[PDB]
Amino acid sequence: GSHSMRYFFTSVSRPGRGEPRFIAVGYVDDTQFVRFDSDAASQRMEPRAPWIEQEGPEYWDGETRKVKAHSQTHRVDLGTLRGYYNQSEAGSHTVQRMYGCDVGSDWRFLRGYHQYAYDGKDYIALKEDLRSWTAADMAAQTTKHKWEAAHVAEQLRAYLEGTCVEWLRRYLENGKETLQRTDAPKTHMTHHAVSDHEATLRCWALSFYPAEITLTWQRDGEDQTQDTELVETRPAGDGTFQKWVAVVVPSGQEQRYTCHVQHEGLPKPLTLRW
Amino acid sequence: GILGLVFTL
Amino acid sequence: IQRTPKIQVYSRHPAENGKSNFLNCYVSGFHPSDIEVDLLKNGERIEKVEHSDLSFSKDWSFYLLYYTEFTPTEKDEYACRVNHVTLSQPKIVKWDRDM
Repeated sequence: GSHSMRYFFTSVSRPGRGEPRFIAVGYVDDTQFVRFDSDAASQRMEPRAPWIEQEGPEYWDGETRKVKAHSQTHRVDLGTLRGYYNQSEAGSHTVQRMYGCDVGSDWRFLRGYHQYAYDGKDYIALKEDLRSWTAADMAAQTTKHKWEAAHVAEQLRAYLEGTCVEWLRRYLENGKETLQRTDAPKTHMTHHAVSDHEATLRCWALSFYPAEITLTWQRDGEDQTQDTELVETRPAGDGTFQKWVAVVVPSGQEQRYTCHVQHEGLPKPLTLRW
Repeated sequence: GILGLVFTL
Repeated sequence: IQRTPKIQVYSRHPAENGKSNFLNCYVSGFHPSDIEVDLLKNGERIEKVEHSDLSFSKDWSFYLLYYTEFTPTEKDEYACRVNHVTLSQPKIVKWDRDM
């Protein structure tokens, strides 16, 4: 069972008055644990999972100081990007940053990432080796030269392979009761008659954790994609996920169809029949 | 825990 | 860039008439982040609606979950109203207990 820790940062400029709207969120796998919102009253990195509330005032002061420096970096980046792209002060623009680390089943370093977008387009990303940069355009190429000269990749590689992994291992232990628990999908099938000759079979997966899952339909033991509809996995709002897959079938032939469920919480894939 | 070193673009 | 939101309206728990539950409106795949989301009860805006903290997927597009407590019934119609720069008119998606 692989694990990840990721942080997501969004800054949106507010033309006309004041500093950008800055939102930062932290995740361990599919569980949000921290947040910072510049529009909020506290002006603190805030807890969003019970297991992070175990952290003392030193943790919260440290995360708050760092997150505020992240907000100021993005405010400066929005100004810099506006100049690189020769844009006016009239429009609102967005900078997004995402970084973090993945650990494998051994809770040891597997992958590190640090990427940036401007107005929803790739700008600059640290490559898989954590040694080089992918600059999407000439504006990003200028940032790449600056960061190579200042040995940014090396300092990032140290956090990504080191610090990031140590925090994840700590969070995984402290939040064991939920973070290390897998919630297998609760499955069922619904049937809806469209007409006297056509029916819809819907296969539901509910209350599962992690969000990663596969729902497939088979007809007579063979994979069926034609006449199938699959919704995007969605949050239930209690920390679990939901998904469904439907197939349109000729009325009376429902028994040829089987729904197949794959999930980390299931030792063996599940088969459902009407 | 977040990155302690932020670099401008 | 301008990406239109995908919208799903659904309950947190299996819908049973007369039983306390949560109505959700999941908005995803949109850019920029500014969006107007309202949950409707019989075409009327529901007052106490909360939403998750702004986050984004690998492709940079945003997602948000808007939610409120509700008690489904046979008569009551529930829906989610979404407005975004990419939309000419607010988009209404009705809640369907089956979907």
